[PDB]
Amino acid sequence: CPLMVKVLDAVRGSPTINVAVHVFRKAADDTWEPFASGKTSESGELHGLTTEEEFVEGIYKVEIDTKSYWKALGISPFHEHAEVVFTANDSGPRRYTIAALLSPYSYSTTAVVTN
Amino acid sequence: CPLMVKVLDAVRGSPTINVAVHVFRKAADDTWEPFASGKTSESGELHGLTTEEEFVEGIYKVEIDTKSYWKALGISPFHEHAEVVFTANDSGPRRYTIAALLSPYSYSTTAVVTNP
Amino acid sequence: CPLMVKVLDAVRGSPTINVAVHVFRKAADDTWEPFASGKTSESGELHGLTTEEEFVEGIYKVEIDTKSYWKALGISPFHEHAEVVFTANDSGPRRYTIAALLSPYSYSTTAVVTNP
Amino acid sequence: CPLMVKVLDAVRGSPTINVAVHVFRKAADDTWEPFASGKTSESGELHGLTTEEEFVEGIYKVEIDTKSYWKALGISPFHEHAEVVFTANDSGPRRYTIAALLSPYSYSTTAVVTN
Repeated sequence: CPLMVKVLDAVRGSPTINVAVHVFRKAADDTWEPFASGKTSESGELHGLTTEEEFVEGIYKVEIDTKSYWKALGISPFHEHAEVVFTANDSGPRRYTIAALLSPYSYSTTAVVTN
Repeated sequence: CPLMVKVLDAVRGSPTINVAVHVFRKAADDTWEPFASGKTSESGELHGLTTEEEFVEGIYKVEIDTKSYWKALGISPFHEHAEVVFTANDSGPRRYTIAALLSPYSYSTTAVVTNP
Repeated sequence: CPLMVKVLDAVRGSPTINVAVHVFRKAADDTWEPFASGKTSESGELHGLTTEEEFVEGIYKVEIDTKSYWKALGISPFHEHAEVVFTANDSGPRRYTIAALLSPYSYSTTAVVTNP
Repeated sequence: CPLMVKVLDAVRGSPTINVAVHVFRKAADDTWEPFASGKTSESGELHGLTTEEEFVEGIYKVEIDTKSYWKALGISPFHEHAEVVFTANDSGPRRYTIAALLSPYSYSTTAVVTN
């Protein structure tokens, strides 16, 4: 499992359940080609997006549908979505965890990168 | 002054000087069209991007060039940039401050919105 | 003005008005002795806590009353307060801004330090 | 396991290894009585601090020795430590995870509270 996403709710103090996540890779013509997708579990985590064989060097984008989450809770949000863009595997393969912390008018995202 | 951007360095505890910022608006055909650009000053702030007349209701994108900032200091960071996307002025005119706080493997962003 | 405090609400995207702030210094016998206090203004800022003369080298503590802010809006938050502890002026006089960003189950804090 | 602590490094993109953590409970005379302590693992996590029987209602403090961590890495820090103070179990027992994200001049702390 070379890529995993984990999401938390700063208002309720809970994992974010059933939020949509889309992944893209950048093409030779500089457009974004769809690659993988899913929804977060009851623990706020999304596993099984790609394999070591498929996840080659390149530029990748992760898009989290934050607006649909806050609408479902009846709270008014600021952003359309939350986005992370990064270069992968420049020094060999690694395992990547993308962590996001969510509030209606503010978010943070951190990468935890291992061996 | 209806749109302002402010950037800080969380390693040194200081404002971030000469950082590039580009702004786009969503067109009727779903394309991103160039709206404004500039660089941060000594206080880490960028003023005078637009006017109340020009800044109509729509979806806007603010892209901050965080990779060039880190590379100039000898560091290879995680992110390519920091990007913020939002609907503006849908309940009438407002003033917007977009703030960003930077680390090599993390960033946070916050919006302060006031009624002029 | 060598010490300033600024507070924001991350649910509403707005400055936080009338929030209580207390400051203490560590005494030679290891006790905390009261140094200054005040409340935030309409812009969420608190100015004029001390002077360059009075603000000597030492360990300082800033306590922000976040529980009362949330309770006044009908909310029962996680934290009792937000507290920041730091050594000041150990390489000569500097200006300090202490910023805090508030959610019911989370807070972040940042220091901006400049050479006057 | 009613209480666990997890810590991350925003400069290196890694868990924080071997950082000291102390826990206190507030006494009738308003002083802080020492309760439990330990160090974070290779995954940045600290388990086994207390039990359901011992962890009764009250006000608790968690202190993380952030200054010693940054000194060991040769980077100059702002804060003496990072502190979280909270009331526990007011509506019955819960499981509490205290998560902290660390930079030299800035930190955040979030609570994840379950059933």
